[PDB]
Order: sequence, then C-alpha cells, then structure tokens
Amino acid sequence: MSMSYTWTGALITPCAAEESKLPINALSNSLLRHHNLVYSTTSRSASLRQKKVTFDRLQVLDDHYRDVLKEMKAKASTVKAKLLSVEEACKLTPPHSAKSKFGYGAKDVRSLSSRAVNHIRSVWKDLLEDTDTPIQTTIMAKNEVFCVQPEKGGRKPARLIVFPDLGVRVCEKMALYDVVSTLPQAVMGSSYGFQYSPKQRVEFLVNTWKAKKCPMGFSYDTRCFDSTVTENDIRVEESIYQCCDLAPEARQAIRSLTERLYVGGPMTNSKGQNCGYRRCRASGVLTTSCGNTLTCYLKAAAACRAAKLQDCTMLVNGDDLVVICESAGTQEDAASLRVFTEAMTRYSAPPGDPPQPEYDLELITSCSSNVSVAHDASGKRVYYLTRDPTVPLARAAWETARHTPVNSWLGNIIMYAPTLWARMILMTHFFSILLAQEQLEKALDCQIYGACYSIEPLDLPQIIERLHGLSAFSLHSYSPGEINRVASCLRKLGVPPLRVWRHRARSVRAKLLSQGGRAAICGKYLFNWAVRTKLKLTPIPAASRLLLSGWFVAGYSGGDIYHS
Ligand SMILES: O=C(O)/C(=C/c1ccc(Oc2ccccc2Br)cc1)NC(=O)c1ccccc1
Ligand SMILES: [Cl-]
Repeated sequence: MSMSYTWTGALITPCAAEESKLPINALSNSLLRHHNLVYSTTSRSASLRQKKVTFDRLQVLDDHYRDVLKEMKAKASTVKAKLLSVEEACKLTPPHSAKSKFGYGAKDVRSLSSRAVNHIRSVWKDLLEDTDTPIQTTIMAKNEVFCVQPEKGGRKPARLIVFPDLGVRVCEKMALYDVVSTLPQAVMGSSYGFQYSPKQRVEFLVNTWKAKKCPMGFSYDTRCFDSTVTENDIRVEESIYQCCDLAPEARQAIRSLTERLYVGGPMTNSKGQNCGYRRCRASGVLTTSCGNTLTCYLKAAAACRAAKLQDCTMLVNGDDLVVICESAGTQEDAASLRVFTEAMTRYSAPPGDPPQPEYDLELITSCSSNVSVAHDASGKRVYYLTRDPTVPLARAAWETARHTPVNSWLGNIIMYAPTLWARMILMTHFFSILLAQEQLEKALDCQIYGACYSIEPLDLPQIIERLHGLSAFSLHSYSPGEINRVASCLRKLGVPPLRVWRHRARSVRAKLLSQGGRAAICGKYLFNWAVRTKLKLTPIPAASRLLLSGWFVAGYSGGDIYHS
C-alpha cells in the first residue's frame, strides 16, 4: 500500500523553450499539409500525467511467483559481470547528455577531463561508503510529437523522465553496464526481445505462431508500468543481479545504487525545487529497460501459470509483452486471459486496455507493430514488421521544419526499411532534402533500443540488407490491408499518394546515380522499386565490412547510452 509518488505542489518546469505547434517550413509541406494535426507535448500538460502515474499499489505474491523467480536466479548464477573502468564508462556517454550540476558536461566527461573524472571518482567512492542516503534526481516533462486524433479524445499528456546527475549516471555504467547487457538473455533466453534484429524478431514471431496446432496470441498492456513497479520489485531485481559473479566493489555499488536510487528518492524540477518523492521505477536510469524486462517477464510467466495457458511462448521488451500459445477453444481462451489478467493485477500490474485473444498473427500489435506480408523477386512470400505510419510521418515532418539533434526518420528507416511507407516516402523525402544540401556523407544520430548511434546515410544499403535481408530491396505485392492502411493515413495528414512519391523517387534516384561512388550504390538498391526497368541487385560488397554487434543485443532505453 505505497503510493508511487508524493507531490509537494511545485510544478514540473522546463529549462529550454518548448515548441507546441509546427513552424512554417515549405519542405515540411512537401511531406505533410495538415500541419494542425501535428503537435508536441510540453510541461504544460505535465500535471495531467502526474495524476495518471500516481496511485497506490497493492501487491500479493504467491507460489507461482516464487517459483519463476527461483528459476530466474538459478540462470543468473551462471553469469559473470565485470566493472567498467571510469574511462570505458565515460565513452558510453552521449555527447549531448545533460550536463552535471557540479559544473562540467558531456564533452568534459567524454574527453576524460580532470574535473569530471574527479567528481565521478568521488561519487563512486561515496556509493561504497554511504548505502542509505537517497540520491537526488530531476524530473522533466518529455517533449514528443504525435498526431491529433479525436477517436481517442484529443491530446496525450507529456511523458515524464526521472534521472540522476551525470556524475551518478557514469557510476551506473561502471557498476551495471555489463549486467544489463548480459543478464537479460541469460535469464529469459528466447523470450528476451532485444537480442533480435528486425529480421530475427519477424522470424521468431512467425515460427512460434506456426509451431502451434491452433495458435492464439495476445499482447498485454499494463497501465503505466513504471508506476506499477514496487519497491519490492526493485529489491528483487537487485537480488537477481547479485546472483551474478561480481567484484566486491561492484556488489556494494549495486546494493547502494539500489537502495539509494532505484527503489526511490526525492525529485526536483529544473528550477531545483523539491517536486516530490518517487517510490517506483525511475524512468531515466541505466537499469530501466533491464529492470522492466525482468519484472514484466517474472510476473507474466507466473501469471501464465495461474492462467494455465498451453505451450505458451513469451516475447518481452521492457514493459511490452506478447504471448503466443496453443488455443483451448475460444471460450476457454477468453477465461484464461481473464485469469492471466487477474494474476498480473495481483502482482501489481493491472492493464489499461484489457487483453483480447487473437487468432490472426497479422492482427496482433506488440512493440507498436504487426506482422504483414509481401513478396520477393522469385515471388516468394516474405514476412516483415510494420505499423500505422501516422506518428512516424508527423515526426518525420516536424524534424523537417525544426532541427532535432536526434532524429527519428532515419531510425524509422532502419527499423522499418521493408515497409511500403518507409521505402517510398521516408527514404524518398530524406535523400531528396539531403541532396538539395549535399549532406549524403554527414552522419546523424538516431536511437536503437534506447542506445545512441552516429550513422551515415550512405551505409543504409548495407545496414538494411543486414537487418532485413537483401529481399527488403525488392519486396512487392504488399497485402491490401497494409496498402490501404497507408493510403488512408496519407489522405488523413496531407501526404501525396504513393504515386506522387513514385515520381520523386525516380527524380531523386536519378541525381543519386549521376554521382556514383556510394550515393550510387544507394539510389540503386533503395530505389530499384521506383523503376519499370529493374537492374539485378546482389549482395553488397561492404555489406559485411562493418561491425554491427552492439546494435541488437540489449535494451538501454532511458539509460543514457551511446555507441560508436
Ligand atoms: O526505444 C526503444 O527501447 C525501442 C524498443 C523496441 C523494442 C522492440 C522492437 O521490435 C521491432 C518492431 C518492428 C520492427 C523491428 C523491431 Br526489432 C523495436 C524497438 N525503440 C526502438 O528501438 C526504435 C528505434 C527506431 C524507431 C522506432 C523505435
Ligand atoms: Cl489484407
């Protein structure tokens, strides 16, 4: 019976200026024309989110819980993690990461400046000596762009982000980076989502579904998961980590960060005021993704048992959960789901929207996406992942009319390269603007599984072939429902129909070829679809020449991570 937060009454304030509406760009209109449906969240709506994330939590454990837990620990005891040298940790820090409140920022930290490495060592030392004093944190209102839509009733309030000082963040890396990059797959195997790349996730979902006599799957939407995490859940996560083979120093740092940071602590707004007290999951620490994934999996696996699901397979990504199993008849399936929901609720994890059995894999949404079909060169049936393009396009627009240090369009192109909208619009629109400014060589940052990466457009052809397979460049004969969903979206926002883009694609793939080099390798592989005349595409040379491990190994959302 512990509230997830307590509030002092002080407002959540912003630091920088917050743009609510879309500007007045002319390229932005080349993408979207209904600019009034696009919008960003601001600290103005922060109090509404506060209401939502604030509630009492009731939790009642049971034998199924302890059993699964015990099983997890067993698997964890087979994991050995190392500490990260201050230097190593410092490098995993993002150039733009929020500056330390102790005078010094990201570059200072990244360049191993004296001052920074000093404070960091002090903070570390302090963790080893003090194990109880709650570490201070800052709470801001996130600013993300969405599309207005009355079906839901208007606008979504801003999300909240709770994080500790830069000094602390580096310590987290040192004491837990190896754990959160290895412990997950160790305990849950195939159920751990972040070990898969697009091509792998698709293959995993499809195969699991087809392995069932009569498949039945459901996604579980938890009402504000982070707020449902209890102090006991976080302490349990800690015990799991401790099952690892660690250094005595790492153990003490983990216990201290757990008791002083993870379980809870005071929060101040940007103006340094006492905002409230947190007794749930911090949204902006290193263990957020790892912790939610472990806790979601724990409750869900125990819930499955109370529900008696048959031959069930789980796929967990943070709080995002999808379960596939053998059906026991439609009525039994519904009842089993209501029990699963009852056990989750008991484990302190009720749902927002109630789960519903689904018997069509393509009608299931997990990780904001669904499986769909298309065909390859030899007309072979190819499965891929997609989603409604609305948000991606509203954001793709916004980033065209306003500068964003971290875009999303490029990320979406990487995550959804095989989709119709990605290939024909995003790809087209962006190589267009690039060319009109000569920046095809300039790298830009985008996030993948929460981690930051500096990527160069010129490499998409390889990146893409790696993540989705060569077929991704020749997919055709997309399912009508998918083709319909898109065109429906375009007409809703003001985006020229696929035809207007099929035009530009040639008009663009042209200027790209009459440039050879790398810009050529692209315009050929990425736009082979926009030409009746189709030249044969084969394994790209430097498709292998490039390290891509770090990419799909674990989740780091909210973890302030950067990879090179
Ligand atoms: O922030 C996160 O933690 C994050 C998690 C996440 C979990 C699972 C997932 O599965 C899919 C779903 C569809 C296609 C391929 C894959 Br692998 C994708 C993302 N989002 C991005 O990485 C992300 C990056 C760019 C664009 C959008 C999201
Ligand atoms: Cl269809």
